[PDB]
Amino acid sequence: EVPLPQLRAYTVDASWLQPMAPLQIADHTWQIGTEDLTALLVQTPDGAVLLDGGMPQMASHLLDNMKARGVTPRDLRLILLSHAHADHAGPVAELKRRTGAKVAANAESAVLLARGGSDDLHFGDGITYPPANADRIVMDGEVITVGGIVFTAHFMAGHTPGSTAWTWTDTRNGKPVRIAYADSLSAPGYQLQGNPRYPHLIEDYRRSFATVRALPCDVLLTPHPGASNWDYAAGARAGAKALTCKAYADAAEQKFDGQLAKETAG
Ligand SMILES: O=C(O)c1c(-c2ccccc2)nn(-c2ccccc2)c1C(=O)O
Ligand SMILES: [Zn+2]
Ligand SMILES: [Zn+2]
Repeated sequence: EVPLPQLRAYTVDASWLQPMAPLQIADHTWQIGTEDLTALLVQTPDGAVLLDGGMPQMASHLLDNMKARGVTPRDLRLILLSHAHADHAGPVAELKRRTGAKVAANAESAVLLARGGSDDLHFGDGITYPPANADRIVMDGEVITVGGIVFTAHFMAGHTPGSTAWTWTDTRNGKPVRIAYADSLSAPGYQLQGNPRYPHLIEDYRRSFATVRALPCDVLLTPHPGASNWDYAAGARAGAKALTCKAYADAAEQKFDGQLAKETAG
């Protein structure tokens, strides 16, 4: 006689959980997460912004890296998200408790964050994390400005209903750098065709490929750095092989078409 299985925690490659020192992207923008999960700090004369936090166990490391940059808990004003999965939104509830930060997100991301990633359209209750509340709801194309850095929301539904690309302009050498933080365009283990929980999944991904291709995009970063060919452990050469937004969208679409064909075959 056989009991119900124990709960299984989601495990990840060690590199996803490997702390790294701050890596500078542009004049006010730094990578502060791990070797394989993006967490972007944008530092301004009127406070700081964090774009994603990575996994639940990353909160204290993020705070250490902020302190190393001169950003205190009180100085962190805003958290934005690519999407509200456990591997990017994991420590948001904890960061809100330990800092001044408020969360801005679209309605879809807010609803999923408030459930802590439970009842996911594809993963069910498999990838839960501590729930958090959004403080501000944003619409597509809406701008948020901190210390004169202007963040623009570009909805790119598919990976999650609330998937968002965030764009802003920083500087390097007195010249503008148009940075695009584009969300994931994967469909890990998804049923794509005839999905009752997401009937227009395929059209949404198609529109999202087009949205990504057209972003203002001098430098592309992604929540999993490998997707845009970043190597954060490579120091001075981390971003050398980085894809354009055009090439990232094309590769994602080619992968997606292959997955659709494998699904029809299966
Ligand atoms: O965001 C996702 O849906 C996701 C995850 C994931 C891992 C742990 C918890 C939640 C999601 N892992 N992966 C992943 C990424 C790169 C290589 C292999 C797998 C993804 C993804 O978007 O593909
Ligand atoms: Zn995800
Ligand atoms: Zn992910």
